[PDB]
Amino acid sequence: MDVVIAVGAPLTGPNAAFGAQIQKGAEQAAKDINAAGGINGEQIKIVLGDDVSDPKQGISVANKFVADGVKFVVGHFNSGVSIPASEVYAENGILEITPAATNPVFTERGLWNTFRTCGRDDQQGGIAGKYLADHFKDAKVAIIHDKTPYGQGLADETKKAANAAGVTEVMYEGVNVGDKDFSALISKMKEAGVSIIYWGGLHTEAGLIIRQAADQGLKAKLVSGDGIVSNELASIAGDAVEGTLNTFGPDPTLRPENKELVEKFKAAGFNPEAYTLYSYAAMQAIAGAAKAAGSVEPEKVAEALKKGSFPTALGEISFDEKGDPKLPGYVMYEWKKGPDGKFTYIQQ
Ligand code: PRO
Repeated sequence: MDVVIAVGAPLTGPNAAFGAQIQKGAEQAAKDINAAGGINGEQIKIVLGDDVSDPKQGISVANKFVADGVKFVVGHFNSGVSIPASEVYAENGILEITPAATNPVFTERGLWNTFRTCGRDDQQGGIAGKYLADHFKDAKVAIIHDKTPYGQGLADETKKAANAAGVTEVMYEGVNVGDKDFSALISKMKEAGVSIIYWGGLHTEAGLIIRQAADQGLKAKLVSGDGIVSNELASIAGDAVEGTLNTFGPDPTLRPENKELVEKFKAAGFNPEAYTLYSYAAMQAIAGAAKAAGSVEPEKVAEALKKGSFPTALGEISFDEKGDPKLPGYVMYEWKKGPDGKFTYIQQ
């Protein structure tokens, strides 16, 4: 009997590019695992659900997944979607491994079923806060967030670390996802002499802020996190994106063992950036743990994940008792023109 595995992701809406990363990564992993004989002899069947980065629609997706006999979910992208969806999964025998949801709460509720292949924002905020102090000790910093669990959570963790290392921000403000006119906020930052904008949120608003700041004459560098890692940031921001900084794990597309896999994606017409290989790795973790458990029962795979080590596109993976992965930590990237002439994030 096929093992039914769902991709729950923002396949449409503002984060569609991230949805594609997650979908393409999981689909390719399923194809590769199937060609190798499947999971414990059984083929993987992929089902898709589009959450539109909307917690309400994410809950409808989770219901559809339960009805369809889903056993494992790779997803979701947004913490605000993943946290509520994970309770549906937890109460209905489904293991959820997110490749991108970073808010600490996701693995801090004592749920048997929650795992990640990505980091978490107390870690990320610690790294970013220290960076702010190490490199911009005397800067006037504005901390701005998007009022979501991810965005404000990250901004708050960073504020805490930055404050402890001696940086006191001159502004702390929230904006709404979907707001597009940042003239007033930018003017306020200019008045306050801001030279660094720390952004807790995703690429859409970051891109709008970067573009508008340059147009309005605010000389400030934007520093953000693992929510801005998409070419779409550059498409919105334009050349003003240059010099933007952000935290993210080591770029898995640069790992030598992934050379052939990255070439395969491109031969299929997809640039497998950012979370693509985190999603691929989530699939591999499920397959590895089922192999170790001698079972595809989600509760048994969960136990196996917490015990063993498994080969993935991110490197050898293992998990703590909360379901967080033991992998390389966050590093700082800068936006510059890559070898292909496009602006992208390059590790400093
Ligand atoms: O948890 C979240 O919502 C964001 C999405 C990309 C990185 N973490």
